[PDB]
Amino acid sequence: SNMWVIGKSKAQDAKAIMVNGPQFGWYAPAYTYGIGLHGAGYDVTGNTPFAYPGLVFGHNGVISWGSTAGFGDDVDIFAERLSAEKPGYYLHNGKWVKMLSREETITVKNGQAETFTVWRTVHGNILQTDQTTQTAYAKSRAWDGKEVASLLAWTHQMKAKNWQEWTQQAAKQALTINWYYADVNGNIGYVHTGAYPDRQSGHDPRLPVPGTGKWDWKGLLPFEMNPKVYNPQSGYIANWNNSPQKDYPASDLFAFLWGGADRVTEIDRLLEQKPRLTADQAWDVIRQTSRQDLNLRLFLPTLQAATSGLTQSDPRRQLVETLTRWDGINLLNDDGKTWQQPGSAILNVWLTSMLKRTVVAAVPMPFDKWYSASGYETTQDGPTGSLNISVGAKILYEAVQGDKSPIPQAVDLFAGKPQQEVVLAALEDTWETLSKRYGNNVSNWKTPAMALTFRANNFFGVPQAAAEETRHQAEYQNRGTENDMIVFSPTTSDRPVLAWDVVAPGQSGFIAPDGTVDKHYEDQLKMYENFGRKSLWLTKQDVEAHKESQEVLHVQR
Amino acid sequence: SSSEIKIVRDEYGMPHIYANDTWHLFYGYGYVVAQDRLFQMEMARRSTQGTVAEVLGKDFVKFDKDIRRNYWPDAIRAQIAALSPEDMSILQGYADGMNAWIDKVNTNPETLLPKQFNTFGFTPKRWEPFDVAMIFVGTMANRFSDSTSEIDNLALLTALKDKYGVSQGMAVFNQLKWLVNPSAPTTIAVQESNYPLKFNQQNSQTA
Ligand SMILES: CC1(C)[C@H](C(=O)O)N2C(=O)[C@@H](NC(=O)Cc3ccccc3)[C@H]2[S@H]1O
Ligand SMILES: [Ca+2]
Repeated sequence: SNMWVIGKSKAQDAKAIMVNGPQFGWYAPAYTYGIGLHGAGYDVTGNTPFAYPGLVFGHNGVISWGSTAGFGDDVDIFAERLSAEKPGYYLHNGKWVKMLSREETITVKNGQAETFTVWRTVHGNILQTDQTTQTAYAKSRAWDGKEVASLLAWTHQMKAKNWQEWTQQAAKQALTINWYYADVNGNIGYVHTGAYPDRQSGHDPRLPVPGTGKWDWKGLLPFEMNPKVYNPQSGYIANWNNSPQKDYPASDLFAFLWGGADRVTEIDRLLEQKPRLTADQAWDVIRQTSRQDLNLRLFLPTLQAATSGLTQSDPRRQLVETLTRWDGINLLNDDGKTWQQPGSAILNVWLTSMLKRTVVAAVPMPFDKWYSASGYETTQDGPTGSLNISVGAKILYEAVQGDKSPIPQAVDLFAGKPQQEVVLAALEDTWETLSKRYGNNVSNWKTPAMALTFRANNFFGVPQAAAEETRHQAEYQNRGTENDMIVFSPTTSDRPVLAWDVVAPGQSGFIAPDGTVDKHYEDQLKMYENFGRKSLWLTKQDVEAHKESQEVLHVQR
Repeated sequence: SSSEIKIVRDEYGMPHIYANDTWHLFYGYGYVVAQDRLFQMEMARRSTQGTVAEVLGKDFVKFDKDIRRNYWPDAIRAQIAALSPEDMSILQGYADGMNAWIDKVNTNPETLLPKQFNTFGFTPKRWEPFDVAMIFVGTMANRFSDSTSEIDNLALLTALKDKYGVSQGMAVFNQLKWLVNPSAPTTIAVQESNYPLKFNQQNSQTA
């Protein structure tokens, strides 16, 4: 998920512009739901995942908001000490304490039901147990007990009319979520919201802690410690699930890193290109970042250095010249199937080879496979979510930076060989692999483009529609499932706020018993593919002027 | 007037709810959701509470157990019971609104029941506040705020120490899964602020 918030000092013909692209994967019917609420203190418009009571994406005519997943480390595992003499108990603060437990029965269509037990300790639900070591692992969440409060925080924030009112609700949202603010006066802000534990001294948050009591969290850190900024001197706020702030630690997931190589830099490059950005320019960042190969910038310099003394006829050199002439923006040919340039395939084969020769070889099996992915791994349905720089590539980037990297290279990933030799060998592999598939004339290579699919199964892999309701788009675009933009105090309108979004395939998922799809079942599909957008109305007069239908209900609680 | 809820849909079908109190506002929202996305919502409910196998069969048992194993429903219910009347009206209005439409659907299924119910062989039941809460818990909290690989991390660290020795193994862990990396691009620039805490990076909890 990406977001760029452009404040007063960076906006052209407006005081502030907010552009959000939450990346949740692509589904039919739509992941998010468009909704306007007016009355009982609310006056809001936007869209939100699974129609939560709180709109994650929207505005209220005074302020606007959005989010990106935070990925802070708000989860730790406690290793509970068990005893075969006392089943169902664990040692905590010097006593054997009873676990909580509950029975659950799974009822099964055309099958036999199954019952199992869920166990829970003071540290959380038990994930797994090792009878061999008499250890049970419990998952502790900093937000445990604040789930409902988090839902309400996302609802009450919609009534905020300024930064202090909004941050009062941001402090109540306990999940690890980046929240963003913009307003009519051109103020912008960000808060890496959530509950984070205050860990004991010596606790390495990447690895399990004993559950016997000494390693218990002291409590939760105060709101003052959450990363936040209001009207930053840069004039903008950009995020693509990258680090919130200097020295802030990421999720403990082994495949997730905040390092020198980060896809958010593609947004910064576009924001810094021009002194000010108009709303149309800010929207156009979606199309550019959507099509941007993320590895070209990271590895082109290394490739250029490795091939700099090669003769013109050396194929290792000709692959790199091809990359040098490219800005990394992919575009479809007219067949709607292949990319105009072959650079992503060149980088994918090269990077795969590189990782196998370097990070993969340094890591013992079977953990080595966590580092072998190039970042280009798909499905013939296309990527299930955003594309990113792989973990292995982020680690390789640090190695190729030499002493520019702040990470000690405890193991030389090049194993005593000159980096150039390994880069070149990987280039030799790349030429062999691609030239065998496509021949030796690089200029006619028509490499496959990724496609995009609006899946009929939800993210859990559970049907949310019939399989024929799956929708297909030729161009994969590394962008939000939805995109929304809010423009504050435009100089081109007297309205204090203008806002747009796109919710594809459409607002409705309704299909009548006879197969007749709703009139709003697929009317935003083309608009999504072409980077179009629809107006989000807020005022009674705007809503009335664009009214298709209305119902009036009379209800008593 | 206290009872009135006006629903206006725009030219893309997006609904705008007009109401005069909290319960009625959220009832209107629930109602339009039940009109637009009933099957999606029903299936989301089953996904978030691990009741998919009930309608879809044996291929979803493990899935349902895994969902139920990762939450404690009575705790969620205890949080709902602690809500003030105004907060409770959000969740109750929303469930009540969906129910009003669900009831209309089950009264005239020949024109109002989403086709997918016929296809998958079941009909929709009413909703409660807990169900609305659980949509958010299961698709937000659990999807995006419940990520840890510490047990796998420890397995990696153990393998690294077996291959390189205790000290080099820990240093290689710190090269592949660094705690922090100062060259990471940060949304907040360093001139604005930096995070003030420093963390142990040598597994000193078991030292
Ligand atoms: C790590 C991920 C698998 C993937 C990635 O970074 O490779 N990311 C996203 O889109 C970002 N997802 C979101 O930001 C989703 C989100 C959540 C809450 C509010 C808005 C957007 C992360 S996870 O999916
Ligand atoms: Ca952790």
